Amino acid sequence: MGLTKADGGYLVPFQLDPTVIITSNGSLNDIRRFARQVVATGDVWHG
Amino acid sequence: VSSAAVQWSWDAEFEEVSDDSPEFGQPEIPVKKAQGFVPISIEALQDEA
Repeated sequence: MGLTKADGGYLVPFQLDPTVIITSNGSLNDIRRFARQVVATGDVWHG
Repeated sequence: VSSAAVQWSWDAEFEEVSDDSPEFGQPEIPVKKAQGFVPISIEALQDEA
């Protein structure tokens, strides 16, 4: 018995963790934290 | 314990009989042993199901 696949390793169940780890560089911005955010209803907003 | 039968004879008148002593025997059967062994490792014992 051992951890080698030919000596009893075939009984070891596979382990996978389904949380994806994002690797993209992306882009950061903080304008939404200082800017006014209105809500619209049609296609153009008038003030 | 084992043994055998007794040999008889057809004898005449005023004739001696023959000594007929059956010999015995003692069969004996010894008791023997068999074995087998399977070592394992701790990790293997903890991972394999």
